[PDB]
Order: sequence, then structure tokens, then C-alpha cells
Amino acid sequence: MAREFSLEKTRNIGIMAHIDAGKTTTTERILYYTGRITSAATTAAWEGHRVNIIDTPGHVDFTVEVERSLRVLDGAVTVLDAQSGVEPQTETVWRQATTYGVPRIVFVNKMDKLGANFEYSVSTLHDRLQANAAPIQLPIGAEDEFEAIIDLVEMKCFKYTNDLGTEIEEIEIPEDHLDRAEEARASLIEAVAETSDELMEKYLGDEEISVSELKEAIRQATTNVEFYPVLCGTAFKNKGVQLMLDAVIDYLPSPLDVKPIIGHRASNPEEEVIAKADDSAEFAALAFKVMTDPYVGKLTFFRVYSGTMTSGSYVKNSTKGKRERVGRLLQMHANSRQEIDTVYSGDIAAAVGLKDTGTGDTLCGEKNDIILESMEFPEPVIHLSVEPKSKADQDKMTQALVKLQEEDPTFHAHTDEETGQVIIGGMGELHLDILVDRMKKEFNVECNVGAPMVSYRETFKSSAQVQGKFSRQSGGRGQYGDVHIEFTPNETGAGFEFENAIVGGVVPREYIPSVEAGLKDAMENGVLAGYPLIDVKAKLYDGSYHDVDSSEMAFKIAASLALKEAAKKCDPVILEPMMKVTIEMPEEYMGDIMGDVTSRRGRVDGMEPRGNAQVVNAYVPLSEMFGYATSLRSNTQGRGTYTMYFDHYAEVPKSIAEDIIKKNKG
Amino acid sequence: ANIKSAKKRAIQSEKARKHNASRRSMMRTFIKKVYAAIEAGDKAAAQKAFNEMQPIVDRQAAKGLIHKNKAARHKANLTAQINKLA
Amino acid sequence: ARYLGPKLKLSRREGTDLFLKSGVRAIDTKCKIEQAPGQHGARKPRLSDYGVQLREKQKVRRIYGVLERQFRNYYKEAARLKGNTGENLLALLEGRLDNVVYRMGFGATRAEARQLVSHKAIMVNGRVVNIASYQVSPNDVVSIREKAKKQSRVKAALELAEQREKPTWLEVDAGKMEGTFKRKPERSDLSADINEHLIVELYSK
RNA sequence: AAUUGAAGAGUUUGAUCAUGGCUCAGAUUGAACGCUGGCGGCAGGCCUAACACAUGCAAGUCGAACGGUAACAGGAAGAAGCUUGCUUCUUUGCUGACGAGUGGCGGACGGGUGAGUAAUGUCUGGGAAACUGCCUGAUGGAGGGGGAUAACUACUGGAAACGGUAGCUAAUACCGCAUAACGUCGCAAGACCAAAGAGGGGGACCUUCGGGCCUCUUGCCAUCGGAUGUGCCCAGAUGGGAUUAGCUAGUAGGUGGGGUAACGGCUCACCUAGGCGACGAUCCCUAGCUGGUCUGAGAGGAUGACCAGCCACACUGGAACUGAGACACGGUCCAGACUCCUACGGGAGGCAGCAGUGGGGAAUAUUGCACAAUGGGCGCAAGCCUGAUGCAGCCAUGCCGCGUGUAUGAAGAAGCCCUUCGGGUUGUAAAGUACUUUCAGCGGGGAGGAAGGGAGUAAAGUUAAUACCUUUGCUCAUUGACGUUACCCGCAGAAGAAGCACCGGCUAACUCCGUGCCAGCAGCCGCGGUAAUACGGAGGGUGCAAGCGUUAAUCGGAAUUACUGGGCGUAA
Ligand SMILES: CC(=O)O[C@H]1C[C@@]2(C)[C@@H](C[C@@H](O)[C@H]3[C@@]4(C)CC[C@@H](O)[C@@H](C)[C@@H]4CC[C@@]32C)/C1=C(\CCC=C(C)C)C(=O)O
Ligand SMILES: Nc1nc2c(ncn2[C@@H]2O[C@H](COP(=O)(O)OP(=O)(O)O)[C@@H](O)[C@H]2O)c(=O)[nH]1
Ligand SMILES: [K+]
Ligand SMILES: [K+]
Ligand SMILES: [K+]
Ligand SMILES: [K+]
Ligand SMILES: [Mg+2]
Ligand SMILES: [Mg+2]
Ligand SMILES: [Mg+2]
Ligand SMILES: [Mg+2]
Ligand SMILES: [Mg+2]
Repeated sequence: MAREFSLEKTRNIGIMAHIDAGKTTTTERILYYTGRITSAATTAAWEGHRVNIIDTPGHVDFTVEVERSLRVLDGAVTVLDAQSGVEPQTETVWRQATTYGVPRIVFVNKMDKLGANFEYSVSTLHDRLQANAAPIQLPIGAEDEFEAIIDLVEMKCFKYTNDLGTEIEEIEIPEDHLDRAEEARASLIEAVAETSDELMEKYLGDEEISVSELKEAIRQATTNVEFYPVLCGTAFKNKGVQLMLDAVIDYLPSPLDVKPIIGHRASNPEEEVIAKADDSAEFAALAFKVMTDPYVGKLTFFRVYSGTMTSGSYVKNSTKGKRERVGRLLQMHANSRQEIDTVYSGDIAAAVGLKDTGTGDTLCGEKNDIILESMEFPEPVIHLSVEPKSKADQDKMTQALVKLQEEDPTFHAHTDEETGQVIIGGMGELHLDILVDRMKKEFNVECNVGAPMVSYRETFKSSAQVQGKFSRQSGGRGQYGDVHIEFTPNETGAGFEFENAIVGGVVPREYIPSVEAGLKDAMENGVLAGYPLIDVKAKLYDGSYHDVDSSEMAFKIAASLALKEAAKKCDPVILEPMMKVTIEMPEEYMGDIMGDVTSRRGRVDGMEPRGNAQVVNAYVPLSEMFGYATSLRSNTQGRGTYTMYFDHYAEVPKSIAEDIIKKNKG
Repeated sequence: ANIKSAKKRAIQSEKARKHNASRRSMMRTFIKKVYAAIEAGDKAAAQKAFNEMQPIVDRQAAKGLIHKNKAARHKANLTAQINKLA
Repeated sequence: ARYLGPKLKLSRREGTDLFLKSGVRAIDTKCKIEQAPGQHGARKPRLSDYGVQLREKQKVRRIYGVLERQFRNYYKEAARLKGNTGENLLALLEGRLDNVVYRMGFGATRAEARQLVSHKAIMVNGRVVNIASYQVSPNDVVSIREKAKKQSRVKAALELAEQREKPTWLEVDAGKMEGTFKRKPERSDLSADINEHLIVELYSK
């Protein structure tokens, strides 16, 4: 009838880090520890506190999962490798969490690794991440020697006697480490003192900071995302894991502590409705994950921001504007999946039997009409031309793409009309690889990917006057038409500009529109390599007509003939789509980026020192740009980002153009 | 079986099946002896064998192993053959 | 379920007063009865047999305020009932409590009378009835609630009824505000304007 | 009184008559889609994949069969666990209950589905050669013994599934014996066949102190009846195809034996050479049948969701067993396909029961509540079980009812639209002024579905007894999921409630302005190239209304398969 754990006790946390930082190991250990004495989120109990943990991937390709998790999470734990410290993807996940303003604590894992330097790791936090971080704990020894951790806040020591995380003997700080601990505690106070003016004055007064007093200030600072507590330990050797859990309860915010989400009323988008974490308030939940369990069926995970939900009820998806039958509510635990009857505010739960529900949707009561702000996912960085191996697969391919698009927001699929080609878009090579393989097996659709075909255009390089004449009196009815047109190269981007300079009505007014129509149709067809002719002006200066044989169709034919002869004299050239590329990277990799551009037949338009990452503006052929994402990340150590948008059509290099003609010919 | 009663009924049916088969075999054995005696041509032997069968078949019909019509048919058919055999 | 548009337009279209107003003033003052409603209302086009039959059926519906579905069911019942289908149909439309109330003079208009029925003001044989479609049988006492007696609108309606011709099949007493449905109105009693034969034809096309 | 019953139109031509097809106006639907959407009642709701299924539930009950007594409360006893006997801790089927087991009955009902089947089906009308738990009539019994065995106990192998071995023990379990004809067999004489006891109470009577005896209640056995159900036979009727004409060899018949509850090539041996078919055999295709439903003036045509009867089926293909009844949805065995668990040594399963999942699809709902009522199983009863059934949820899916106000209100305002630039139309429509509040919301009160079953209390019967028990009165306290019930009263406020298609003709409704054979429209005829009542948009109108259109589908109109009720000189 009542929630077992109060809103205060609830702790929705997430684990984020670089690849192989030890997220899975940490989560597994956490679950074991909470459990003793899978899915999207697992519920756990620690010191009479509900801890809903979500493990997020480290790869840039799976940034989606980090993004969606952060939206529906209160706190987070950043795991770091002791040897390497902050790594490229740690920076990415940090910035993501900064956007959502998620309070975070740092755990320096792998203290047993060779080259492990806690101090170095802490330094990287300050330099690379430029964040107010300070150690709340100090390690005693490094690598193999590391066998003890110091609680600086309480000035205590814990001697781990084994790698089983049991029989830990709490002892007094070693006198040798005591001096170090004192200095560290001083620094800890100072950092939190910057956040807490009261604490600062207490520090300035040189009055011994109470352990409770300090903890309260640290809690506040962390919750305000102004200070970042730094912990240490080894998950593999079961050291510091328990202390981290304690710090989660002591520092990471509760659903109440976190700032309230404001949802725009559906009826009045202008109207803004703040949603507090009150169970009595109207129910409001956000679906963040949509998976299909093999046993129960489709499982939609959601986070109850406000109100309460009971199983066997009807709710309304404000986003979709449709009623949803909440038949069953499952809560995933460390081992088994238990069916809950009621979900309260600040709780993460999975609904079984929901239909037409996607990630980012606001599920609410029928009376309720609030729409909580949805999550923002990035745009594809890599595009590939997917296609089925067989025609039978094409049907299945369509269905597969739909489902995949629903499951993964960042995955996108579309069909380019010009090329008539379905193009898949993703956050990286690894991402699209996984998606393709899934189609091959799960969906059983054998597909082959490749470079997206590029649509080219043509234009006349020279200006020439040409006459087009038609005559057909061979069989019965005779048709005649004559037109003198001048095809002059038009300013790039201006487009077709037909000029009626007919004087004395040499061409009848009624036939003149048909002349243009004929040209347009002929220009739509290729004059060189079957590519639409663009950026050409046609001037109808002179012509002729035979009242009897004058037919609009004849003039249309005459117009086509004129364009043909123009091509023979106007030097038609192939044009390629050029894209403005905006690349942002640390100045260290600037030379490499510019080199890559000038290697891909690109030109640097200029540069600008936006923030701490120099932004380079450049124009590069679309065909050349294929595969820039991977190379960019290779050159920038996965610290580079780019955006490409079509700018203009430019002439293809004669050699490349020659190839295009050959290809289109056969 | 999934139902408790079904499990029990299966056990009880096997118990019955065995009992019934033992009784049925014995009855048939006795009937065959009469038929064999008729084939042999010994009216006295046939009559003697029939007199042994009569109580058995009648009791079996009463128990429910066979029907009274079945018992009657056996006695009637044999009697006719025995009388002709004489 | 009810027509809530301009009542005068209906009468203008049919080219005859359908008694949709109280009748305190001349319909002519209220609207141009002669002209049909609309921009082209003045022009009078030739009407085909279908058009003639349709207008007749519509007229009767408009007078008694019955929608097509319920009216069609009435026709079927009339055909089922032994006798002249056309006349039977008219009798059914008359039997409606709402019509009875208006005719008794408890309501100024059938629209108003219907509001009285819906508001439970009317009592048939001492029993509250809130269905206008209710068919009042012969020898039935139709009274009005005590609260309804107090309503000033009822009193005014009675006055208008005095001006109108008195139904020969209804015995109504003022003050008591109680009427008696003596019998079903005969075709002779019913207006001769109604061409029931056309309606029968339309519903047998 | 059941008796009402029969409509045309457009389209071949320069025009005409005829012929003939096409199209249209009407009903009906398990409907779907688009747009729209206030309430209530009643009903309906996978037509697709007899596709595959996670999870719970859908068949148990009886201690008045039996050995018991694990489990909880007692009953005495009791170291009384206990110390004030304060508290009440050991015992024992003792004893109300009661796990597991043995036994009985049910599980062959109820519920689902229509795959197969053109007839070992259905329907209609008959027939003889049968059987039938429970229920009910009549006439007699129910005597006296034996041998087992589960549970249990000891031991022991399993990951599990579950077992193995040696003792042990009871019965309404099992089996002889006795007796038995209104039974069966037989010409007759003869021969032969059955049982079960268990509860309630109590007086002479009694040891074996348990009982016994008396009586009451229930059950058992035999035979003959009833009722009910079921098996079997026959005739007629119940689709299409000859671009299917021959088919058959247990086949057709006979005799004898065996077999069945019973008739019978049912089966087998033998003998005969038959049997069937143009009145359609054989073969192929399609399909559950019916009462009925829809349409039609009728004759017909179409159709067989929901309801009721019948049949068939239960993962697929076989097979028996048990039983009154099955060749058995939630039983067994074998085989197969498929899936699952595992300790890898082996196991497990069948939603075409109710929910529900995945899939397929244009498309069809909740893993709901109660056994209150009806009905069913078991029981002495109380009671227990019941996804039957009663209700609730969702859905405008249909049918029906209702509301979204009523009256008044003219320079008839504004605005829009048209305009003959005068006005007109929108339009009493608005505003305004009076006025009533259903329904909705809020609050309050409050039917019936409830009959019985209990505790007894009295009388009658009951017999030894006034016992017991039964029956009938009588008294008393209770028995509802729906349910915040139907319904009534009060509350304040017109508040909270109108949409959709159409306007060239057919066919009710017409203008303005765009567009200019384009863009579009379109059931049919046809529209669109300078205004187009046909498109596009606006005003106005028309038809319907919480619906309105569209698509699909059936019949009608269609005398257009013409039995009713048509034609063949030139139209077939
Ligand atoms: C649990 C967690 O943190 O991330 C999990 C969850 C994870 C991100 C998975 C990698 C990858 O399939 C992910 C994508 C985007 C792959 C493409 C689609 O199918 C998505 C619908 C899918 C959602 C999440 C998922 C399934 C994980 C990884 C990454 C493994 C690394 C490599 C190189 C394959 C992981 O478990 O380490
Ligand atoms: N040396 C060391 N290795 C560790 C530690 N914790 C985890 N690992 C290992 O580092 C790897 C981390 O893998 P995983 O937990 O999946 O990391 P994730 O990619 O961040 O989820 C594994 O091989 C772990 O066994 C630790 O404390 N020390
Ligand atoms: K015709
Ligand atoms: K045969
Ligand atoms: K079968
Ligand atoms: K004829
Ligand atoms: Mg991991
Ligand atoms: Mg079939
Ligand atoms: Mg016909
Ligand atoms: Mg003819
Ligand atoms: Mg001819």
C-alpha cells in the first residue's frame, strides 16, 4: 500500500565511463554487495535505501544509451582507470551529464593495475575535464601495494585483508600517511569551501570542521553539481566498492533533491507545468527504453517523475495521444524479475503490454495532459547504402528497419528519391555494423552496405546560339516548328532562366510556353552523362512557324534539338555536390584535419578559436566526405566532431568527370 | 498427468487391468478345454469340461468381467456342439 | 437528436407556418414566410415528384419534431397496425406525450413542451414521464407537477391554447393543469394539409 | 387476431422503335477505413494462422468407507514445562479436525473448435436384433472364512524426474465357501451364479467393559419393471464436374464356426458368381448438418457469427486400458515433429477451457470480481470445488432512448456574402431581455435479485423409548459480486455537450471567385483549353445526426436462367 523506501531513500544512479573502465565489474560487485545479507535497470537495497542502477556503454557509437539514461537518472558514477585517468569517452560522457546537470561522483578503479597513479588520475580531472574535483578518499600504496583506503572526511582507515571484500579491518591512519591525509583533507575542505561560503568562513576561522558539517557541505556541493567527490579502489579485488556505495547514499541526490522537470501542457504548449516528485500529484512518467523480452513480451521501461501508477489500469500517452493499458508492472532485480502492483514517484519500472510507446514519450493519466521535455539525440555521422541481397528480403528489410528505428533513436533510415536508394545513418561504423548483423540474423534479412551513390548535375561552360527545327509531313498531317535559342552559362545557383526575346511575334505567343516546357524536359534529361542540366540560361531570340503545321508539340521537339546542338558547342561539364564542413577539435589536431581536407579535394574556408576547440570551416565534395567520421576520430583521438550541409555544385575534376561519363555510358 | 486424481486413476487402472487379465485368461483357458474336448470327439470329456466352465463363466459375468449374454453364448454354443458330438 | 437551428427557416422552406413559434405575433412579422431561406430562396424552382413527396414527409417531421430514424420506425409500425397506414402514422405522431402536452396547452410550443417533459414536469397517470416519444393511451390522465404549476411559462401557454382551437380528443382543466386523453384523434380532426399518402409513397419507393 | 401483396431511372441514334448489357435509387452485415464524437440501456466483439505459446486459473470431493494422524487447537491425565498451581510446554487418536495413503464417486459432464466429412454425417419418417452409472417400483437376500497390500518402518540410489530393496498393516479394497430363483443354460430333467457394511440413540440383557442387544438411518446383493441415455437397421431428402464411364473381389449372396450388449462379410473357412452404374456409379473438386438468418409480393436467391439440437475434433499418426459410458482437452502406451530443463547421468511438455503473449491481418476486448443467484461434481450434512454461470472492464460495433437549452428579441445590429451599388441574403440567427435545469457534476437518502441454510422450540411420526432421526409448524440471528445498484430528493448553474456528406442530370440543394484539357473530379452519363451551379476555394442551400461518409459483401430492382415468369425468319 505504501512505498517500502521513501523518496528520500530512493537513489537512481547510473554508471558511465570509457571502454573497459570496469563499469560491468563494478555493477556486478554492487549488486552482489547489496544483494547479500541485466535488462535496463536493476533495483537494489543498500542501508535501507533503494538504489536503481543503470550501466551505460562507453563506445561513441552507443552514445544513445548514455543519453537516454541521463535524462531519466538523478545521479551518476564516473569510473576511471587509475593508469590512464580521464580518456576521450570519459570527456564525452562528462559533457553529456553536464548538459542534463546530473550530479556525479568519480571512482578511480584499477588501482591494482601496473602504472596506477591515483594522483595522476585526479590531475587529469582538473586539466582535461576542467572540473572542481577533490579526493574524499586516499589510497595507501599503489598497484600490488595498494591494500588500504583512507576516509579523509572522517580521517579513518580501512585495511582490506583480502580480494573478497570481507574481514576489512578498520584501523587508525598510518602516521606516515597521516601527514598526507591531513594535507588532502585541507584541500578537500578548500574545494567544498569554494562552493559553501559558510564552510569557507569556518575554514578561514580555522575552527575544526565537523565530520557531519563537512559531509553536509559535500552533499550540498555534489547535489548542486559544483563539486565532484573522487573515490578509489579495485572492483576486481573487491576494494572500495562498499565505500563507493556509502558515498552514493551520502552524496548523490534523491528524486526529491533533483531539480523538478517542467512539462509543457499539451493543450497549451505555451503553458508550462512544473512537475514535482509528489505521489499525490497527477501521474507523469517518461518512457526511456523499449525492449522485447522473449518470455513476457515487449517491455517498456519508464521513470515515474510524479504521481503513482497501479498495474491493470489505463493510462494515456500524451506524446502519441492514445490510451495505453498498463496490464503488468515488472521490477527487475539482481536475480529474478518481480511483479510490482504499484509504482510510486521517483521509481523506475517496466510496463508489460503497452502499445505504441517509444522512448521520450510522456505517459500520464487520461485527465492529465502534461508532456515532459523529451530527450535530444544526435544526428547520423555515417551514412551507408543498405540494400537486400534478394528481392524477397526487401520486404523483410522494410519491416526490420522500422523496428530498429523504434528501438534505437540514433539509428535513422531514409530513401533518397533521386538515387532511389535506402540510406542508413548511424553514430559510427561499429553501430551500423551491429545493426546490419542484427538484420541478417534476428530479422533474417541478408543485406549489403556500401557508399551512398552521389547524384551529379551538368552545366554548359560556353555560350552559343543554336537553331532547332522540326518537320513531319511524311504521313498525312504535317507538323513544323523552328526556334533560335541562345544557351548562355548561368551564374551558379541561379537556375534555368528562359528568356522570351521573340520580336515581331516570329514565334506565336501560344507556342512560346511549350518551347520552355520542351527545354525544361530536355534539361531534366542529361545532355552529357544523363544528369539534369542546371545553371543554364536560354534566350528565345528568333524562330519560325507554319500556321498549318504549327503545333506546340513540334516546338517542344525543336527546343530539345536546340539543347542538343548547344551541348555540342557549349562544352557541358559534370558538377559535384559540395558540402560545407564545420569541424571542431582541440588545436593539437588542427594540422592533421586540414591535411585530410586538402587530401579529399577540399579547401579550408577558414578557422576560428571557438571555446577551447578550434573550429575549421571547409568545403569538400560529398563523395570525398564519405568515411570522414572514422578518420576524424582517428586523427583527433576521438575528440573531433563535424557537421556537413550542402553548399553548392562545383565542376568535377576532369579525370573524375571522365570516369563518371564512362560509368553512366556503361 | 497434471491432475492429482488423474495420477491416481492411472495407477488404479493398471491394478485393475492386471487383475482382469488374469481372470480373463483363466476363463478362456477353461473354455478352450471344452472346445478341444469337442474336437477330440469325447462327449464325456467335453461334458466334464463344460461342467467345470459353467461356474467360472457365470461368476465372471456376475463380477462384471464379462456380460451375462457372453456367458450364455458360451454355454449355448458349447452345449449344442456337445449334444451333437454325443 | 434535436433541431436547434432557426425554426422560421424550416417554415419558410415548407412555405407554410409549422407552428414552431408561440404564435403571439404574426409569423409574417417574424420572417418572410413566402420566400424560402437563402440567397436563392426567392426563386421558386420546379419540384419533381420525389421533391414533392420529400417536402411532405419533411413537413410532418418538422411539425412534430421527429428525426428520420424514429419517423421511419413509426411508418413501419403504422404499416404493421391494421388500417390505413397513412392515418395510423398520423395517430402515432399525435400520441407522443410532447404533442399531447402542447395540444393540452401546457406548453406554448412543442419545443417548450418537450423541455417540460424532459424536466419531468409532466405526470402521466400520476407517474413522472421524461420521454417525449412516450405514447399516451386513451383514458389517460396527464397532469403537471406542483413545481410545474408554479412555473409562469405554463400559465402563459394555457392562455395561448385558449386562443387556439381546442382538441376534441383532449379534456383539459385549467388551474388543476390536468388533461385527459379521451381517444386517438381521428383523421377528420387532424389537419387536411398533411398528405400522408405522399409519405406512404416515399417510404415505399 | 394472426394477411397483407408486386413502382422505376440513366446510358448505343441526327431523331425513332426494339433488342441487350452496363450503372443507379432499397434493405442487410461479426464488418474495416477517413472525419467526428455528450450520456444511457440492450446486444455483440480473431471471419485471418486447426500458427506457436511465457504465466495463473478452468476437477474435485467424501473421516457417516479404511489404516491412520504428519499439522493445528482441544480432552483428560502430566516432570504438571510449573511455583501465586501464577503460569500451564510430558503423554497418548483420545478428539474436533486432518497431510499423505488405501477406497468410493466424479473426471465420458460442463467448456473450446469446425480441421476432416458429399455420408458407419445431418434432416424427415419408420424398424428390430440391444445396452443403460446415478434416479424410481416390486419381490427376496446382506451367511460364514481366507490370502493380501498402500500408507508406515529400516536401509539405500537420484541434479531433478523420481525411485529401489526388506519387513509391516486395514477396509464398503481382494478372493473361496454357503445360499439363490420371477436368473442363465437346457427339450426336459438337471447344472450353475451374489453381497457390505457404516452411522444416531438407548431400556431389561451381557461378558470379551470394546461392546452385545433393541430400534432408527444409510449403504450392499439378486431378479423383474419404469425413466433416461445410447448402439444398430431402413426409405426419402440433403453440393458441383462426363474436358471423370465403367467400378468391385470380403467384392455380391449362401452355409457353418467364431465374435458383439445386439443384427450383420463383423470375421473366418467353404461354395456360388455375383454386386454396382447413364435415375451418374467410379473418380475429382468443394463443404460440418439443422432449427434458423438475410433478401424477395411470392416462387426463389444467398447464408448457417452470436442462440439451440446433432456430428466431428483435441500437437501429428496409431493403439488399446479402465469404466455404465471413452478408444478419453486438461488419462495411459508406441512412433513422429517441435520446444524446454540438466549436475550432461537424464528428464519434461501440448491454451481448438478463461485471461494473456508473439505472429498473421483492414480488423475483433481485461493475465478483471464472485460462487450472492441458477446449474453441476462429491458428501449425512455442514461444506468444498466450479474461467460453467452471474457480474464488472474495453470498443459508437449495432439497435434504441435522451441531452447539447425555452420564450422573447428588429431597422433586421456587426460582420460575411451577393449586388443590377438601390438592396438582399445570412437572419430572431446575434446581442439583449426574461426563463427552465433533464442529463452531467456535487451531496443525501435508498428497492429487488434472498430462496435457503443455522441455532434451536413445539407437535406428529418413531420404536422398548418420550429415544435418535425424519416431517410440519414456531421462534431468533444471519446469508449479494454487481454496488458508491435501480430509483427518489436537494445543490447551483445554460452552464459541460454538433458533426459528416452533398448541391450538372440521374437525385433534395446554386452563386461568386480562382484554374484554364492544366491541376483536378468521376456510380453511370460525363466535366476542365477564359467565370466551370461538375475542378480549387468562399457564401448560401440540402440531407442526415453522435454520427456521417467510403470500401467490401448478400439479395432486390434483373421477366437479365423467365417453375411462377423469356426467346431462336433479319437482333444471341
Ligand atoms: C550494457 C551496456 O552498457 O551496453 C550494452 C547495450 C548496447 C549499448 C550494447 C552494444 C550495442 O549492441 C547497443 C546498440 C546501440 C546496437 C545497435 C542496436 O541493436 C541498438 C538497439 C543497441 C542498443 C544498446 C546496445 C545493445 C552494449 C555493450 C557494448 C558492447 C561493445 C561492443 C564493441 C559490441 C556492452 O554491453 O558493453
Ligand atoms: N586490474 C584490474 N582490472 C579490472 C578491475 N576491475 C575490472 N577489471 C577488468 O577490466 C575489464 C573491464 O571490463 P568491463 O567491466 O566490461 O568494463 P566496461 O567496458 O567499462 O563495462 C575486465 O577485463 C575486468 O576483469 C580492477 O580493479 N583492476
Ligand atoms: K437498358
Ligand atoms: K466387409
Ligand atoms: K485425428
Ligand atoms: K417458362
Ligand atoms: Mg561492460
Ligand atoms: Mg472444412
Ligand atoms: Mg430472377
Ligand atoms: Mg429475351
Ligand atoms: Mg442471328
